[PDB]
Amino acid sequence: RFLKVKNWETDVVLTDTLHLKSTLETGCTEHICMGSIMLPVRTKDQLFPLAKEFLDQYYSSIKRFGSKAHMDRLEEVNKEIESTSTYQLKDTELIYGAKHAWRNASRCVGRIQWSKLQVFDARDCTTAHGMFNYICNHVKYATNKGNLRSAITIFPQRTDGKHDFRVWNSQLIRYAGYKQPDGSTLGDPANVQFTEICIQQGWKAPRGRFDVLPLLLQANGNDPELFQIPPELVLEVPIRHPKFDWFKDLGLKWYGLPAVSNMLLEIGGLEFSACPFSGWYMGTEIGVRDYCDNSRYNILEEVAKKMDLDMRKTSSLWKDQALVEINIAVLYSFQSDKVTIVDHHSATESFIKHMENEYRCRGGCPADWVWIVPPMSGSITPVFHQEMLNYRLTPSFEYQPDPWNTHVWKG
Amino acid sequence: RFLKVKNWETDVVLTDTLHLKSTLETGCTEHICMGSIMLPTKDQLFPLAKEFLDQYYSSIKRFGSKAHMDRLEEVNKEIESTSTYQLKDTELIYGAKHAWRNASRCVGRIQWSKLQVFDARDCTTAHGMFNYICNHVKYATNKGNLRSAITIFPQRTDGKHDFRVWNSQLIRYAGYKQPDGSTLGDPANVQFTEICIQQGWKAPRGRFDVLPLLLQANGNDPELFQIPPELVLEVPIRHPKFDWFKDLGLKWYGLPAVSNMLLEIGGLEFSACPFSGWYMGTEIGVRDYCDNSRYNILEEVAKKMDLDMRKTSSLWKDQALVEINIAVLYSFQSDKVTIVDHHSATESFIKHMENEYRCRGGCPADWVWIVPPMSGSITPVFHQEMLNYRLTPSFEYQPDPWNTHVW
Ligand code: HEM
Ligand code: HEM
Ligand SMILES: Cc1cc(N)nc(CCc2cncc(N3CCN(C)CC3)c2)c1
Ligand SMILES: Cc1cc(N)nc(CCc2cncc(N3CCN(C)CC3)c2)c1
Ligand SMILES: C[C@H](O)[C@H](O)[C@H]1CNc2nc(N)[nH]c(=O)c2N1
Ligand SMILES: C[C@H](O)[C@H](O)[C@H]1CNc2nc(N)[nH]c(=O)c2N1
Ligand SMILES: [Zn+2]
Repeated sequence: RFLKVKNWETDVVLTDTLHLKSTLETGCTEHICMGSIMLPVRTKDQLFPLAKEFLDQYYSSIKRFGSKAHMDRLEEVNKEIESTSTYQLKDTELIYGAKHAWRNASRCVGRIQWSKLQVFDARDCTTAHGMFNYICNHVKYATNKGNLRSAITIFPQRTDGKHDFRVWNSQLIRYAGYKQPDGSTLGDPANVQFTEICIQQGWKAPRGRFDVLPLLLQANGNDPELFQIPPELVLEVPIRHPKFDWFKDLGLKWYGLPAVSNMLLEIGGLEFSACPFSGWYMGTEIGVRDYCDNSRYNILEEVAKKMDLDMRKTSSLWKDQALVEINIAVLYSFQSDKVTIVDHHSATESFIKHMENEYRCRGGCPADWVWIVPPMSGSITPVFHQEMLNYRLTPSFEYQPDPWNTHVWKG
Repeated sequence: RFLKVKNWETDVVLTDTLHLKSTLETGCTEHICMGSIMLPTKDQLFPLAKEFLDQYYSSIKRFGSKAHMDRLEEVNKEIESTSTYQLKDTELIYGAKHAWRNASRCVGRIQWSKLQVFDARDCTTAHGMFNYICNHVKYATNKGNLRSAITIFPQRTDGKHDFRVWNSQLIRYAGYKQPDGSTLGDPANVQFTEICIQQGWKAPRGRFDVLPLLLQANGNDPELFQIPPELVLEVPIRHPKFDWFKDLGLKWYGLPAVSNMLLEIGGLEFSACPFSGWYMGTEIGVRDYCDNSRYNILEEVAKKMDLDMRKTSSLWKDQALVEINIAVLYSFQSDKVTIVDHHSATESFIKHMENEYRCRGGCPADWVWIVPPMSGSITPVFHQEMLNYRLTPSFEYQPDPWNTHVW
């Protein structure tokens, strides 16, 4: 079966065959499309074909398909599964696996970089203290004094689902949010609930607008423990504007390291429930979403005031005007401080080239248009005009429930 | 099977039950989502009729009435005898309004019940069509105070006698290929323009030549008509702050009028059914003016603003984009021609959604089309989960007639 995608700007037509290797569900049916929907303990039974599927892909990739090495490995994994109900990946397989989960991540526009991923094997970790040490090392390596390097740290896989390793933070670095008794919010409104948890767990909150949250780390299904990332490891960028001298006085700054820590990495049927990964920011994540969402720092008004735009009617587009300036400032600031960042034009242009390369060499590139198109200026970027097919390949990154909702407290 | 949609900005959750009346297909499967893809007898006919007549009679609190049963009976008889049937005026109007109501890619559906329906089913010739279309244009335009309208020509019979408006929209600008290798006018309309010339149009070869109508009646060959220039309201584009903006020589037409779609009501197909409302500014200022494959004016404007165009990261493109969209809105407002900005329009649609969930149990919506082409996430629709499904009556895409026409 063949599927075609068309770019409506260039009339370039691509043919997808890769989707034939798709696995899990989309959430859609012939009767309904759930394209804009944000969200959607394993037996040996289901486990061996998943292991075998993965190992076949791995051995194909190194051009050793059907080799004695391939066959021995299947044999080895098979026995280990029937003996122990699970199996351990070789280091090479883990690395291949982690890289491919990123390659497969249909919501990630940064995938041109997928083969350059530093994989830190933390499968020997046994305690929250050990997790903390690993994560510190990841932060320091990835930050690299502003010259950011993509990395992922992989903690031990799930066993019976009662000994899960989890990073409770949604991201390694985020700012605290505090609800005031008057209903106003200080800091990042999105993080109010998680901040309360941290506080309950013993965190002494400074209660400012940009307090870096402590790590809340769970090893082996035990109660999570709090750790503060050494401040000297947390790289931050004061936000200023190249033309507007008043922008610095807004008091804005942001952290340089975007690092997702709440997702589950599936490789060959195995589940890695703690697998924090990091790259570098695309400007709009901070400038559009973090700063300008009504549910976040929500600075559009203050900025527009300082620009003295006509704010009495939306049709003056004062919001769009301020939005652009804020995004210029974020890009300006990061560049001036020599902290790796990419603008939405560069990143989408590079994604289109990555995508075409993937079609040519791989027969497809699953992509979620809803997430790929940037949250400002969508149609002046090339991805807007690009038809995409969304499907799910493994290895993959999956959502998982938030740990505070499922954890059995030991006390 | 009962589905929830969440707004991630407001945490409001809505429960959709209306999707369980979905009929047509999405293109999606359990293995693959095609959400970003632009394009897709007597026995077949009566259940479709019944489905529609049932929803019609339900809408007027008369479900299971004798008038309901009698109508159903009459239609069944008429299909058995004639192989088709004719809609009552009331049914035609209900159907057209609901086709709009069901248009999942339309952000402007809060206006759906306020639609003027012109019944043009008595039309027999292309001259008749031209007259009806002029009248539509004049009514809809209303000296700048736009009113939504649809004109509905005779329904398909054996498919050999289709009425078609060959133009994709009632009002558009010609496109010509230059010996300079470049393109003059609207690049998207080169092919259609050549067909007009081929069919005898004397082209002015300007940058904003309003295309003639190419009208096909009763499956006959399409004929050419020029819309009376005085009925085509256009708006010169200026900026409230940049005096030089007027010098780009830009204008656009006030009436957005889609003319290439198929209206399906109760199994009947109306292949010629031009409809119109009023513009959302981004349509002109983002897509028409700034698409690289359209008028593509970003660089020209940017230079006039003297932005640093050396590096993408100065966001000069985004800056020019905003000003271009400011000028469009300002120009229409100044000339008192109805227009709506994307903030206002998307805010309206969120209200409409909540109404539809509250009173109908859902609202089919295509997020990919509903979210505006600029400033997506500072509009409320960005943060609104939407379920996309196909309800009938419906507007459907159909094959361009030049690939179909047996000349
Ligand atoms: C190196 C430069 C990278 C760039 C510029 C980039 C860009 C982005 C952006 C803008 C998003 C959307 C984020 C949001 O809206 O919340 C995203 C999502 C995502 N990225 Fe990438 N990324 C990079 C690296 C990585 C790496 C190293 C991985 C994994 C190894 C990764 C995996 C993912 C996944 C799984 C998502 C979707 C997560 C979700 O649903 O919340 N990315 N990326
Ligand atoms: C009155 C104010 C209206 C507004 C502000 C509005 C807004 C829009 C916009 C922005 C689009 C996307 C068009 C594009 O990007 O090319 C659209 C599409 C659409 N609209 Fe509405 N519209 C209005 C009236 C109407 C009316 C009166 C009808 C039908 C009677 C209608 C039915 C549709 C349909 C079927 C589409 C999809 C067209 C396509 O697929 O190309 N709209 N509308
Ligand atoms: C690997 C990676 C690269 C990149 N460019 N962005 C990301 C997302 C980073 C990120 C950091 N902090 C917070 C978030 N949140 C913002 C709020 N959003 C709702 C969820 C994601 C996301 C990850
Ligand atoms: C009823 C209606 C209301 C509205 N605001 N917009 C529309 C779209 C109208 C429209 C006018 N001219 C041209 C187009 N084209 C632009 C190019 N695009 C690829 C197809 C649609 C669309 C229709
Ligand atoms: C409801 C909708 O899916 C939601 O707002 C999505 C839209 N696209 C997105 N795209 C990115 N990159 N990140 C997001 O959080 C979202 N949110
Ligand atoms: C490939 C993609 O579907 C295409 O560029 C779409 C995206 N969203 C759109 N949305 C609207 N309203 N109109 C359009 O023409 C498009 N084009
Ligand atoms: Zn879908």
